Amino acid sequence: RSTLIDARRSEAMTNVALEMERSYRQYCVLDDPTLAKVYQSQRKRYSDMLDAHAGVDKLYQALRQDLNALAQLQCKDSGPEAAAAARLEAFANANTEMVQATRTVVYS
Repeated sequence: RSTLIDARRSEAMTNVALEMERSYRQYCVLDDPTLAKVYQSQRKRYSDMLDAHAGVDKLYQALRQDLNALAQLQCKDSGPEAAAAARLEAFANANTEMVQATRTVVYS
């Protein structure tokens, strides 16, 4: 079932995930509504790829929850809120796990 198109998608998801965290920390510094729109656009782009990544589970469910928990931008003293920052970190590690898991199933 899984082809390298699913591998390219895991690539692109982690790329958008880091772009999400970049926009999040940029927004908390500058407090600009346009950056918020970009962040939700990137979050929406990640959501769409996760849907296309359905199948290919535990790791899938956790990625969807982190995506939902990151829906609102909470800032505190020019940085993300502590709970928001912990979610961003967890979301990035689940994405790393997703790349590993995806790459084993596309070739074994």
